[PDB]
Amino acid sequence: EFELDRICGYGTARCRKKCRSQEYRIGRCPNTYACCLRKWDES
Amino acid sequence: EFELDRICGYGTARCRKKCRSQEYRIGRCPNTYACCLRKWDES
Repeated sequence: EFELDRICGYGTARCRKKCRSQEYRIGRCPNTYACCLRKWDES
Repeated sequence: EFELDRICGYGTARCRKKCRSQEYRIGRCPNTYACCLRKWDES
């Protein structure tokens, strides 16, 4: 089983239900989810 | 751009670089990643 997850933010960010503690929200994905961009600090 | 992510743990868990704070590690995915199972508490 896989999941096809969208990479949002013009290929920089990931669509999530909820952003991780070391990510910033930078918008919404069309499916509803948050678009989440890593801080350098996340890794 | 998408990413095809593996659902591990016999369809219960997700492969991640690092498990989220309200997930438990329940193994490794073949690509190297942690297999991460949600607590009821994650959601």
